[PDB]
Amino acid sequence: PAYRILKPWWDVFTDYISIVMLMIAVFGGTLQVTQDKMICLPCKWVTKDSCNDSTGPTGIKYDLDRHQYNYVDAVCYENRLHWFAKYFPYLVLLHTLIFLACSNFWFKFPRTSSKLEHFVSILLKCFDSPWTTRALSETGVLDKKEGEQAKALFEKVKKFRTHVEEGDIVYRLYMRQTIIKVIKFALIICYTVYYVHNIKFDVDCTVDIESLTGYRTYRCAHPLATLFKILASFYISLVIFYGLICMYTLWWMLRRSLKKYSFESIREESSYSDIPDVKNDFAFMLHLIDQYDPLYSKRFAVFLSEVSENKLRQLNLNNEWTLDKLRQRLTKNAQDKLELHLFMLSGIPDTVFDLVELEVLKLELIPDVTIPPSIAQLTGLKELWLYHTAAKIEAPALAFLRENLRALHIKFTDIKEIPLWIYSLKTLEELHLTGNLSAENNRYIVIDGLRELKRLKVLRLKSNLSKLPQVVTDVGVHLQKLSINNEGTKLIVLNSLKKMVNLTELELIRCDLERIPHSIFSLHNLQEIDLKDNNLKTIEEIISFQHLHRLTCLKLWYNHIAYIPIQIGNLTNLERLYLNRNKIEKIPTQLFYCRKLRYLDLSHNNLTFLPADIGLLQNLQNLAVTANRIEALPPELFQCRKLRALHLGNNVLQSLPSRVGELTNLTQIELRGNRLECLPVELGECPLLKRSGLVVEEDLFSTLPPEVKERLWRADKE
Amino acid sequence: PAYRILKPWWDVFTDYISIVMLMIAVFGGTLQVTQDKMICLPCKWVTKDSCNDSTGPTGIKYDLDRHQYNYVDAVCYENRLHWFAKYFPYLVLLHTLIFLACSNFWFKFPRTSSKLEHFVSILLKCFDSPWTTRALSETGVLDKKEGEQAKALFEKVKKFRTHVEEGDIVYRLYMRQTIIKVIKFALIICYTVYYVHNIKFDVDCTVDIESLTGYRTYRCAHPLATLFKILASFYISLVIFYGLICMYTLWWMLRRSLKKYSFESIREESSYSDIPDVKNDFAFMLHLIDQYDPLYSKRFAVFLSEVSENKLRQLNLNNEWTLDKLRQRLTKNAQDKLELHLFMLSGIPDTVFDLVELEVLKLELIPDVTIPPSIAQLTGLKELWLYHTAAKIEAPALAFLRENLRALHIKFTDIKEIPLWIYSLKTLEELHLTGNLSAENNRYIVIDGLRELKRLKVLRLKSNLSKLPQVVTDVGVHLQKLSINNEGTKLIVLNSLKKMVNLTELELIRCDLERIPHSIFSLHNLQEIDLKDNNLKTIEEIISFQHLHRLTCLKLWYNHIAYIPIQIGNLTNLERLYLNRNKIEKIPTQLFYCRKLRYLDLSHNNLTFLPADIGLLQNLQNLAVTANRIEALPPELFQCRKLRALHLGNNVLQSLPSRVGELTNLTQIELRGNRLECLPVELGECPLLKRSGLVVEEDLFSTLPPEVKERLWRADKE
Repeated sequence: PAYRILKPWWDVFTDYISIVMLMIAVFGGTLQVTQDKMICLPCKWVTKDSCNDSTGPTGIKYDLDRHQYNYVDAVCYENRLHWFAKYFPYLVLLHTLIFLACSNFWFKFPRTSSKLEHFVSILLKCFDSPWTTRALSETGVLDKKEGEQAKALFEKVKKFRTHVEEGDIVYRLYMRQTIIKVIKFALIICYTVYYVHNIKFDVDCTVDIESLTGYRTYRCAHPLATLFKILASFYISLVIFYGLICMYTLWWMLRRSLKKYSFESIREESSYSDIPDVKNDFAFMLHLIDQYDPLYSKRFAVFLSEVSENKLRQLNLNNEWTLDKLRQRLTKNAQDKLELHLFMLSGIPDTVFDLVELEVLKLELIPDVTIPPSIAQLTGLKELWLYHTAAKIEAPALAFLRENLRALHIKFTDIKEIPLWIYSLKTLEELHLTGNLSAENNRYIVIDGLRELKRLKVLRLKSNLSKLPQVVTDVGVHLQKLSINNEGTKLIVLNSLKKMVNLTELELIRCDLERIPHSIFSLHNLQEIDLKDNNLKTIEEIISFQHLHRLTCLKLWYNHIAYIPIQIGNLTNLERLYLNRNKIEKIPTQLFYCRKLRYLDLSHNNLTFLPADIGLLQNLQNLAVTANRIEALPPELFQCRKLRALHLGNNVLQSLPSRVGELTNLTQIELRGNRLECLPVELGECPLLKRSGLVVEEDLFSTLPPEVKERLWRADKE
Repeated sequence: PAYRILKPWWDVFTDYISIVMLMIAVFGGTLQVTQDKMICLPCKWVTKDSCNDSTGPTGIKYDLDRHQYNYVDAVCYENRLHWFAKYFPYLVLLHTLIFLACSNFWFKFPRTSSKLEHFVSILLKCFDSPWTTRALSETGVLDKKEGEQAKALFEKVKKFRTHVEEGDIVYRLYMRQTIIKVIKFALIICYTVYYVHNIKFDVDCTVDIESLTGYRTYRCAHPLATLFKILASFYISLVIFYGLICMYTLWWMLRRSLKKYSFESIREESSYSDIPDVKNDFAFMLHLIDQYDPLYSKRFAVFLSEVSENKLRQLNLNNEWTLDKLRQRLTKNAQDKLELHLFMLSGIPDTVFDLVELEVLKLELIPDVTIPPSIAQLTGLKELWLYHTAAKIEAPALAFLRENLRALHIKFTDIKEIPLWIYSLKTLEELHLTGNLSAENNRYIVIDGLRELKRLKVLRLKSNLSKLPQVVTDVGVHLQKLSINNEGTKLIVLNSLKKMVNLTELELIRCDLERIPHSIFSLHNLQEIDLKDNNLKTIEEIISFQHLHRLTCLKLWYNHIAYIPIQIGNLTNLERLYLNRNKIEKIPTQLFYCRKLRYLDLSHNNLTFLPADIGLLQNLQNLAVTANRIEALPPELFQCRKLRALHLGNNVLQSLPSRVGELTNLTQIELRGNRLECLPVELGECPLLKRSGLVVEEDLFSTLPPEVKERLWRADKE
């Protein structure tokens, strides 16, 4: 059936003893009801209310009719026969019924019956699940339905365990009913042994009946006395055994503290040490199961272990993300390297470590992930991005990283979630800290270990830092690229950059400087300068940039500057100048003294006209003047032949010179938003020009001869 | 079974008490039928109808044979034995049957039996459904069959709830049967305790039998009197326990108002506060289940919460609106970018945010729309359309929109139903308000937050403005394209356009101007101006538009202007001129002085003829003369070769000049509605001519020679 596992050997022994006692009770009751007469005979001679018992023999004449004998039998039976001899079977029946009631009370009381049914259903479901079979076998691939069933079983087992530990009702009812059984056995044995000698075959009744029969005392015989006596002896022996069993049950329930379950055997033998001991009302059920069969408890033990749940989740992720299905999700970043980005995953699948070709791994919002040593299988992995991810490392994996790690990007909201092994990677070249290093008024101790990286070359601090850290200044002695994104927070250098003399990039995006630092003049090794959104008003510091012999990538876009300084003519080695999103009205001629410009870009600025000496800069390749008040392009703009990109959008350009055919290198040109009424007929005289190379509105697209349109459409096939 | 959950502990206790009372009844009945004799003996000496009880002892001779004894036994048993002694087992059987019948009445009465069966079936189905398991686990991917089953179960649970709250029948029957049990217990205890003293071993019967026996009174013995007495005491104890249990049931049902279920503990702990209290005949069943097991009620409670229904809708939407369905459902908008339109959907599927190529999102009539942080997964999204939707957005998604959102479209009728985080979108470029911002005696306070967004370029207020809000005046100094549509509502400026200095588009559609405002003159930087449906009468203010040297797209259609002023010739920059749907009798020649017109259109006008100066517009591309009484077309007009479109509908034309054949750039021309009858042959010679461009009547199309029609059709494929 179903509840056979919930009854220990003593319970079934008591059940069978109760059945035998019920048979005794019904046999005695049938005996009494069918015939329990008391055959009484008056005796002539009386010796203190007792019969004296003092040619051929002859019978004794009593002159009593049959009905008088029946009456004296009835009176002597009701009055002078001991109540035990008359009511033994009924007392046995009542005691057996009470024993059965107190044995089955917890099975029938709904408050505990529901809990028992829930526990047995859960135990049966957890006993036969193949996940338990696999876990016991281990002491590769499982079906999705099986994994989902195991996950649901884990969840409901945990919820049931949480719900049950506060009950403490099944154990209380079991203990109370066992106490009732023990005390009932004590009383039954005492009174039955005391009164069993009170039943006998021959009895004497002096019932005081003279006016109806004529004799006072009667010698009476009870035919069932011997049978009732042997039945009482049998019932006494049965109750003795029942009481011994109940005493054993009490001793078992009072010498173990059954509210606490050990659960140590499996966790010390199978090494499943992460199984906490259960509280009251659940240790009792497990003890009962142990008394029935320890294997059920052993198989149910796996569902309470965190290791089992964790490896179940890992197997679920392995099934969900196969190798072929995961190579599909591989993507390429801007740097053209294989990138695997995990988003909102429950963890790191172990199948991702089979991709030897993996090069970039990005982890974003995965909770409490431990990088398994299987990462040692990978070879080409160089970038690891942990955005809001706390990753814990193992010993072989940490050494593998310290040997073969190149890049690391981490974003964090609190310091406590940053890796504690980040400093152990002494070969990391580039680091990207986009968290919030401003702890509780600390001197950036959380990054004080940045000096450990002796091969650190790129820094990407974006943490709203109020000032450049001492540790950063120390580590910048061998730093190639320094990038600070202060998000508009005011930053003060205060003579802190001259320590670094090997920096090549000094990106200062949103540092809110408002002034070009005076220490940047000491970094003659700087080549790329970016000052986006620093609220810079005066940029006359170009008067000191000529000492920097490698200044070639001066970028000053997204700023508020009025007039370009003449000191630009001081510099000569400028290759990429960017001054977009500014308010500049006049373009100086001396700016063109830098004949090495390649990617000059002046777009979204309050410009008015293009100087006619731009042809003097024949090395120009790109020039984007989108969103500017440029009335017309001067012809000298087309003197250059090396120009490639030319973006003139949202500009008031009424006319376009026909000499566009002079430039063969003009690849992409953008003229959307301009006030053009007709297009040059030499626009098609460019061998290298595709559909994406021309960006104009359709309405004016047909004003040119259709032949060049057909040529362009023919060249746009592939 | 199945109804064990519907029987509290008192019900099963009363069932077992009834079983034991039935055992007492059958035992007493078998005793009485098998032997209920009364052994009577006549007594010689009588003292007031009662036996007096006044060498060797000898028996007493009554001279009665056995049959006389049997007769007196029968007579005394029938007449002078108390009816209780004879009929105790039968009364016990009757009471037990009545108790069982009143306990099982509701289970056997079909009217409540069907309701109970349906309720227990629904409760069992909702107990083990994995949807409840997930809901309780949360306090990913769900199978389609499981979701469909959950939706069907939700619907049938709601239907059953609607069906049951009107019943109020099961509770009435339960209360009535408990009252019956209590009153029956009261009567039973009263009469049974009163009459239990009437059963006794020794009785005296004065039965008046003299002619048959010769003795008057008899002393009789009732052998079963003591057994019936102890049985009656046992039955009285059982009835006492039964009555106490019924009293407890009455107290439980009369101090809780079981018609109303609190349902608040789960809804206050699990945050499922949206669970309305159930009414009568359904709260009672929940109370019964709680008395059996609260877990069944807790698991069934999820189907009664609106939150569970909403999240099941969301899950079914995600399972239904698959990634491929949304990918295929993407369209191309008029702006030539990927767009997705959601109409009356219950929510936004999470697979929508998996289309990284999506660029425009349209939402209409989506109630309680929540933007998840997973919208940050989208990257190409640039425009948001919130038509009558109150959008709730979290912090990370709000930052994502603050960084990567270009345009916004919202439709509303009330102030409150617009998002309150609109001003948190810093990078917004376009705004589309199509509501009613005219609140109760306010200076448009709600839109006063527009000063926060300094990056806005396009504003599309449509709220039937009466006075231009001061916020719009202050914010228009950096605005590019302002479109206002009041749907005929009066608009007043009072020097409100002078604040702007850089605006270019001033669409004032249906603003009920009725006169050209005098504040528009200061906006010399305007390039596009439209005054459609503004009830204008005279436009002689062109002399004040000479300050506008960038005005090239003046639009004045859907108005009623008597005549065109001669001041049009003073301007020369007109490129797109519109005076459609007006009543102008003649076009002055000075208007043709502007040679750079390209999209001049005068349709639905009361024109008589066109001056030959129209032939000097060699730069005109599209000209629409539909619904004009132009009897003849000047030959000078056809001399131009830059015409692109000539739309002629509902005009007085009797023939077409043969000089149209010299046109080679004529892309399209329409002659619908005209009473033409002949098509000149030279029309068939044009490098760019297809069937779509030239649409005329089918009958008139057959008048030209066919040898060119076949050639054109052969080139009509591609």
